[PDB]
Amino acid sequence: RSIPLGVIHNSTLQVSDVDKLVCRDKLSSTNQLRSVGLNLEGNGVATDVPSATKRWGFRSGVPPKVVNYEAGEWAENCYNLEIKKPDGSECLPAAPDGIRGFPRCRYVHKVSGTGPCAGDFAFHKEGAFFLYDRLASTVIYRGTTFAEGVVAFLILPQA
Amino acid sequence: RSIPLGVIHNSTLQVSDVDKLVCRDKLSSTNQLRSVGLNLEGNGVATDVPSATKRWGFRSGVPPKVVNYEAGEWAENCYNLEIKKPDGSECLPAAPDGIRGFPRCRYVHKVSGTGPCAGDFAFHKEGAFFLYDRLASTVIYRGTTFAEGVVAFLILPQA
Amino acid sequence: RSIPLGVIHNSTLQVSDVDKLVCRDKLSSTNQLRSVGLNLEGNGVATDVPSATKRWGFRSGVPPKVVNYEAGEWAENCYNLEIKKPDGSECLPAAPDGIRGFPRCRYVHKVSGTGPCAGDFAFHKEGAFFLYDRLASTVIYRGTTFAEGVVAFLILPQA
Amino acid sequence: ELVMTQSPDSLAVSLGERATINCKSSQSVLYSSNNKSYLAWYQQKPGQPPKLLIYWASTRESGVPDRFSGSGSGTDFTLTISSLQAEDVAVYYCQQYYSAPLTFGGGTKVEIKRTVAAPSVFIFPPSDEQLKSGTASVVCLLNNFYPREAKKVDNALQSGNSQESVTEQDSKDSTYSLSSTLTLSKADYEKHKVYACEVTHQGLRSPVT
Amino acid sequence: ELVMTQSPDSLAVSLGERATINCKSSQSVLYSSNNKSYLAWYQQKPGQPPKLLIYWASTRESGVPDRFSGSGSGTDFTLTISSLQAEDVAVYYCQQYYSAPLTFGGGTKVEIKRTVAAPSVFIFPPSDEQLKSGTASVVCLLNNFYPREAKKVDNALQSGNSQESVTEQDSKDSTYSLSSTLTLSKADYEKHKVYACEVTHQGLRSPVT
Amino acid sequence: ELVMTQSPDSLAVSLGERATINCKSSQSVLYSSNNKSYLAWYQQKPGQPPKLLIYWASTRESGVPDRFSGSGSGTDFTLTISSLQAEDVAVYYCQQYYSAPLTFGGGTKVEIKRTVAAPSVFIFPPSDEQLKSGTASVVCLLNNFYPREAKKVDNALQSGNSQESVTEQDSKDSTYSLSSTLTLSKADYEKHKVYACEVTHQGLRSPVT
Amino acid sequence: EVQLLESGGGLVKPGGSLRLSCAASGFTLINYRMNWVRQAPGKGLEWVSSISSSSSYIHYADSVKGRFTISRDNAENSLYLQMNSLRAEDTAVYYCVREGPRATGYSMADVFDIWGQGTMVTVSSASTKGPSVFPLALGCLVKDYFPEPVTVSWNSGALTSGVHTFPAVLQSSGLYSLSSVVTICNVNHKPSNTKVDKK
Amino acid sequence: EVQLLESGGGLVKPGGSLRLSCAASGFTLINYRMNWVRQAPGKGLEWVSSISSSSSYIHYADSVKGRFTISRDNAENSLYLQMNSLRAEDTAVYYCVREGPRATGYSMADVFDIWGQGTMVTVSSASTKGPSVFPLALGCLVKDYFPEPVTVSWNSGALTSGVHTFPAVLQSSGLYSLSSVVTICNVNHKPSNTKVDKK
Amino acid sequence: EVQLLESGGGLVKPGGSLRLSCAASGFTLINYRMNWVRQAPGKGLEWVSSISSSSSYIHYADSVKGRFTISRDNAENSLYLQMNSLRAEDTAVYYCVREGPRATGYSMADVFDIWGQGTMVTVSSASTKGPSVFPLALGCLVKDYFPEPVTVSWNSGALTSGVHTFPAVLQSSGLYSLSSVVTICNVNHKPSNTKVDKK
Amino acid sequence: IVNAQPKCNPNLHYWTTQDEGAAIGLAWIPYFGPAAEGIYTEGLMHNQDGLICGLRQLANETTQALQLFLRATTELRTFSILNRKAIDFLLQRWGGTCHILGPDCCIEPH
Amino acid sequence: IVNAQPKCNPNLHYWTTQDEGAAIGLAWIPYFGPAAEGIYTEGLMHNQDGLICGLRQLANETTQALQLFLRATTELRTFSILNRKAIDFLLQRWGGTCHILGPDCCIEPH
Amino acid sequence: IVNAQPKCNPNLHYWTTQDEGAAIGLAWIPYFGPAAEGIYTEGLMHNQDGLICGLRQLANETTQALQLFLRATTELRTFSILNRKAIDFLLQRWGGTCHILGPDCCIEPH
Repeated sequence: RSIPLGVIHNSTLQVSDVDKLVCRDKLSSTNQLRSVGLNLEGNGVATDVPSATKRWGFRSGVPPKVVNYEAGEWAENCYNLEIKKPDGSECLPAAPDGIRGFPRCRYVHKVSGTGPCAGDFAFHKEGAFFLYDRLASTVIYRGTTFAEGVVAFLILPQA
Repeated sequence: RSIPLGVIHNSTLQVSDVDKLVCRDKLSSTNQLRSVGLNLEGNGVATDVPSATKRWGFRSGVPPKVVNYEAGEWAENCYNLEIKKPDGSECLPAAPDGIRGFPRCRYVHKVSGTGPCAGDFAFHKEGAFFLYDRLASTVIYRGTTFAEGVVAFLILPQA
Repeated sequence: RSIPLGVIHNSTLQVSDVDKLVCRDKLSSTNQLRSVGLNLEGNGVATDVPSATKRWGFRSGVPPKVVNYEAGEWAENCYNLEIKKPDGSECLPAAPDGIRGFPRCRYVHKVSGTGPCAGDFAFHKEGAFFLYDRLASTVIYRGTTFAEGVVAFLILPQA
Repeated sequence: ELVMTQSPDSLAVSLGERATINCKSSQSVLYSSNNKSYLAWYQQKPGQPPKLLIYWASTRESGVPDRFSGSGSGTDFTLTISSLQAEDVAVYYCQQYYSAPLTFGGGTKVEIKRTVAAPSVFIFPPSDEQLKSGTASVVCLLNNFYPREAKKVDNALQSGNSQESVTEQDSKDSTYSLSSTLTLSKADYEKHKVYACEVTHQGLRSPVT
Repeated sequence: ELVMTQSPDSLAVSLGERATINCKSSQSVLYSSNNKSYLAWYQQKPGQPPKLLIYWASTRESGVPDRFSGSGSGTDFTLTISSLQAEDVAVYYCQQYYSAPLTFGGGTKVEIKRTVAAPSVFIFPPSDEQLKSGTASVVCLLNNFYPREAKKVDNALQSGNSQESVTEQDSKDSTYSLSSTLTLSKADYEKHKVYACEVTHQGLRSPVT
Repeated sequence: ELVMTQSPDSLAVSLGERATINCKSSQSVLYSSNNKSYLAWYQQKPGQPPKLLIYWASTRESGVPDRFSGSGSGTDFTLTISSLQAEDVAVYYCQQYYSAPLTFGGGTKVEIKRTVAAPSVFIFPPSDEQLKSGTASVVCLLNNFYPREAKKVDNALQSGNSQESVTEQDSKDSTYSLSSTLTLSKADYEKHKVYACEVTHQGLRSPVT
Repeated sequence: EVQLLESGGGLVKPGGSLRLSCAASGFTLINYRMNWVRQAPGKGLEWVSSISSSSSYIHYADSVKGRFTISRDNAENSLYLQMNSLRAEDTAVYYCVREGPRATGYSMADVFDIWGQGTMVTVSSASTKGPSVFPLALGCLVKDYFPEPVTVSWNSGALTSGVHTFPAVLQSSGLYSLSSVVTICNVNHKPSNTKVDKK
Repeated sequence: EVQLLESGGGLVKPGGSLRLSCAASGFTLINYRMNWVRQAPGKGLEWVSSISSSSSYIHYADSVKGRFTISRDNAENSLYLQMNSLRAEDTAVYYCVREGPRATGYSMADVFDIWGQGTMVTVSSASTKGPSVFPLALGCLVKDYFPEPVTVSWNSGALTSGVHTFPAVLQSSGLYSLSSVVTICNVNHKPSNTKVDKK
Repeated sequence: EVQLLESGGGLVKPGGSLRLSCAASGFTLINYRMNWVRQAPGKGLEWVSSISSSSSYIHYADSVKGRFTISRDNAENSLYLQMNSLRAEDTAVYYCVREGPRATGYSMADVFDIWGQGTMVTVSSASTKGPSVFPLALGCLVKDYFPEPVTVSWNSGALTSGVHTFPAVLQSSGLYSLSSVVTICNVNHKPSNTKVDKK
Repeated sequence: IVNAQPKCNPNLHYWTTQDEGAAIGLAWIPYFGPAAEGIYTEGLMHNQDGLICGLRQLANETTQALQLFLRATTELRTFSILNRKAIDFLLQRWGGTCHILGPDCCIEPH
Repeated sequence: IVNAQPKCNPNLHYWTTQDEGAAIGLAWIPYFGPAAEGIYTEGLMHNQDGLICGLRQLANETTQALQLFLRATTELRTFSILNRKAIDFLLQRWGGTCHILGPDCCIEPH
Repeated sequence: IVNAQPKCNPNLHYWTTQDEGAAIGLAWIPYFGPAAEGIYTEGLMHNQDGLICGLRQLANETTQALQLFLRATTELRTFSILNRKAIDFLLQRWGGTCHILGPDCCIEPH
């Protein structure tokens, strides 16, 4: 289907159906629309490094893609990868202009190592996103701290 | 004028006038809007290489421009240029990040050669576009297969 | 607050309030919306070079940002900086692809020199913009002529 | 209702020389938006359906030889055949598809001019089988002659009791053939012993009988 | 109103062996969207509030030891304890939180099977203080015995004038204790000099008195 | 309707010394949005139109010399001239352009204080031409004197039959000039042979005649 | 590869009815607008009817309106025309015709780029009559037959050179007559299912 | 760290009223939906009431509807239940309970992950009565006391091993009786504020 | 470069009418709001009228309302004021004035940055009268003339130093008188088109 | 619209990105799922009532206006055309003070 | 929406860009004002009526559709989603010929 | 709006991209047509009723809000402002349940 859009009334949350339109839903300004990025650790995912690395993997034939998210959650655990292959060459791409590290991290797990980079880019096995500064990417960037999460789109109440 | 927008009812096609608005025209979702890229070969244009190269030419003082098109046609004949000048230097720019080759080609005419690149970029003499992967450019990119066509914008019927 | 939007009726100018909507205001096409870039020299600012350089300064920890403006004013005085530091290295970034020089300048003050570039990028002290070709940036680019001004957004009368 | 008018109705040209056919519409068939004249030309050989030659007045259909070419706009149009040759013998129609109802011209017959050729005349008396039917039909054949133009029982001329049929121009030697059928009841047949066929032609110095 | 049904009501298993408790709901507690069975398991030890064990039928709460595991979906569910041990003696409840009102099962009491143990019997005559109250209550204590099952004034049997109380299974030695209270007015007490307590048990070869 | 009030009405200051002119509005001319005080100052020399000096109370117009400077906000404002010099002799007006109708102050006349100078007195009897008109006008000229302040036929004082005119302060030497015109019918003129002009001034130790 | 095979037609009495069929090969009828065009004996062409792909836009010639009803079957790749209350003036050769791809019922038309083989339709009160084959001694005289057409060949398609088959002529009796000559003739009359071979 | 401290409860006559209190520590009530759950003597659990964070969505058990009114104070991090027109069947232990964070009044519920210490509620026409402590010589016989509960310890929490305190039993007189044994006993009856130490 | 040339004015009887003109040079009237300002003899300044660029927003002083009508011609770069039913109190010098570019009829005004040369308007029942030039022997006495103004020079603009021309004074006869002295005088009275040169 | 091109292919064998059935399991995950050349879905539209030949001409006539629009903008890659067309579509109908009975307003009282 | 995640953090300590009070003096000027890591403002939303746990699940279910949307587009960085959602919101209500009494039209006569 | 700038140029000699007459022949083709510095068209707007001096001030006051908007976004070049303003314009009028008689609704029954 199309991208689900959550609608908030008071403290209740509903999912806007395309076929059924609710006139009670009011949108007076684009400033009511808000895109939120929520971390995976909030779902009870293991934050330890070996469990995390197992959630990531390399692949080729898949271009990298990026979205913008306007607001995010403070992360207890973030990650920063700097890894190569036996020949000493980097297997992770440099963060292109505009992509910075996740703005809020308590503990940042700096990771180094070497291995068989079996792909051009490193994606998320579970389909989640690597959240950066107001940008969620499908790929890990070199040397830039990140937190892994997912994005939701909202239409806030009458403010 | 502004960009013409084609309106489809049943199998009939009309051209939305700005002054005259038709209330019969209905647009319930942005998913009804569709931008299509159609190949020139469908118009009876000669697909042979020498006739094709004659339709292309070099020029300077004209920045390159690109649009997105959502859907395209299977091409019988595509083209891939890799050309230089007598001093061995390339006269065609490398395909910037994000631009890939046309997704569907029966025959791909790989072209190599040398000549007087009289301009920075190579445009289309007839004003058409060089269609790439969901992107129509006004310029030929180095080593990337392309098909030459034109773009149309539509508002599809009630689906 | 949000970005002010000027509304023009006849020759009168009003500022659209968000709380109070005027039904007299009519917008029939996005072509009525116009973003204008106006030069500072029109406000009586000193156009001499030393007074101008004093309005610019270097700083770090602030990413560069750019907006598009659709129309601009002919400038009597523009500026083009090419400056380095004692070690001969450039302290101004090269103009990224797409940014060209201001389209209309009577006098272009070509500036060269050396000094303590105390920051990665050079911003405007008064908060104004460096207007380029249909693009207003918060930073000075190397070797590309520019004029310093500010941007306004309009909804033109019924045309 | 547009009325298309072709001229000439008939045309005879020597092999290798050029032939032109005109077409005139009651109204302009020029489309303002396209600046294209909506008119088409067809070729119809004897016993065959039409074949498309030209569309949009000037554009050759795929496969049509170069010697065919149309021109004109609005009201007056022309079809031109440079170097006629043999395979171009046919009836040529013009058609407008500007507005309904679509209408055709009267058609133009294109024939080849040939060196004069004298008809080889033959006479065939009625057979035994036909005589059993109580009727008698005498036939006279004029074989391979040019041009088409050309025109006695007991030395007495008949009238209204006979009729003739002409073949199409030969696709190779460009010679016509003519059949004349004289039909009378078997009763009148036996009354006369002598039947003479007189043939007059421009391709003959004097009438052959 | 969903009715949850647990089985068995009571269960006694040897230490280290496994114990299973069933749960049956009046209706399916399977949520179509989640494919999650909305059912929970609780543990309640004597004199303590319940403790969450399992949620969503199969998922262990944080801190619950591995030996606890739930399973099932829709209607039938089961709680399983592999290797019972001592600390697992409690009452186990199942609960549905699929639809309101939230309802609990009847609960299942889990006890430990132990080697038979003979009760150490003691008798306590009434004190001086109680005699001042014009009443007399004789008490007989059966200390540390297993199983729970087990069951005379002047060699005359009484009836309806006494009642007993049983402790919970010991958390360490898994032995029950039993208290029998015989209450009669002080008037009837003095009428008799002899009070004999007879105890019959399966853990004894013959009745002890 | 705002009423602007200037003070002093007249002012005389020595060359090189400073002069201040006040302005008071009936209402505040402070614009809340701009924090700009909408008030302007003009200079008007004799026989010339006003010239803009200050706008927004404090901002010098292009070309105005540095010695001119305005200040204040809301109700009270002031124009200040440091080092008066000669070219600054004029009438200075203040104006509000906060709200319509735009209103001006009463104006302040700025003059130069000079060392005292004694008037050079001259007398002019009526001409022949005027006598033909049946009238007689006697004129007495007091040339180049300072200050402006200062004030007989057959030794008899006249009254109401004469009037005087004073020039503006000289742009160079800062000296005033005064003209006194005595007008009487020619009939009364011939009745008297003697006409004496008495001049009294502070710049003289005793009256000159 | 690309072609149109036609069926139906033949003899029919005035007021009678007939149904012409046309089957396409080498393309899909959905892409093109189909037409019917007739040609009277010895006369020019006359447009009869047209039908769009969607079968939404239909048109007839004023002379035919109300009597004919055109139809098509895109799935079966076929075109049909039902003709009713036929009269003499409808006597003609009916061609199944494909119009160019640019044609639409709501806009400008296109050219007839492909034509069918054609089918003879004869409206007459006269009944079918086989031919009488008389020898000519050379050639064969095919006399008193109806309706058209009749095909002639010599020695089952052997002799071709020097052969001249004359056009049929309508006799005073309302029956056709024809002569075929060359410097055994196979006669075939389909309307009567008659096949004759005269030596 | 995380816990719930309960107050209130005790003895009350039929028709009387009582107010149970519950104070949270280690979390914020705003995040979770709170519930009340009761447990009759020797019987299973019965859900009583629930209240959402916003106090918008409230529910009661049909058996309780109209008689009890639940309430909460998020700022004070507290939960309250006011009970009115009490009867015998309401005699039970009332637990303050936290439901999972996934619970919402307009959707599916969640599990009871945290339970309070519980508080005894006794509905009876009988008045409070202190215990009579008789020695057993060993142990102590606590007889004729009401209402529950009564706590027993030996030598002020010294002697523990080998101690067996029997459950209370309701006598024919409507008063409770209990015996405590071991192989000075500190007796405490809160409902009567009675503390006895028998050697 | 930038300036304003004024025309019109002069003598007019009470109730009469006059039309002041003003022509701009060095700028375009479209950019600025134009005003008229008057100055009575020996008195302060009084704002009369204003007119916006579009000629949409117009204003008059209450004392003038209904009697004067301001107008402008942007194409001709000119400003005009038509005055009707003139009276004594309107007797003054009328200045053509440019207001700052920030002024708009629907918002705050701006300053008068450019002023015209000014033009004399005299409302009086008295008719024009040329001057009588009497010699003073030095200087010239210009007596009994009306209306103002009169200009004096010596030897056609030669003698300037030491010259003092006194302001005119209104005599009891309602006619003006003036004296000019220096330590031939060119007299010019425009209102009467009189030019006199007295030696 | 009327096709003025010399030839016109009536058959439109097309490709696009937008899919129908999202439930192919986990194929939506970028790590898994199609490579760059497998993301597409194909289809076939026929020239029904000259629809295709109409589109073909439309694409031709749009080229002029489109090429100029690109000249005006300074951004390299323009994706905002369709959303812009959606906004212009609304503004056209509701720009706007809406008179029910009058034209340039799509409202009906029933 | 119903959270199906094993655990759910009810407390949402969040960060964002959009501010409240623009008047901090000249701090709006890029030369002055916060560095890259100071532009943010923080807040705390509580799990009121399972709101947060609802959002958490919503973010999970949106992932599939979002990931596919990105596959379809060819632009590297997509910022146009929210504006697109705003347009779809309007088109849904006014696409559109509006019948007052009937549904799919938000108008009231009073 | 009221200009508070010390000086104000009333004459606005401007340049822009949007053209009037598209028919210059084949000049629309990028291969032909103007170079980078010829794509513009010029004009002259006069300070009619202080319009220009109004615009000048408006551009000044907009700077603050604009600069902050840019700080919030993370995209390098922002072209979406005007389309965003077009959407906010519609949402303002039709956000929205429209009461004809009441305010915040632009409808008239005639």
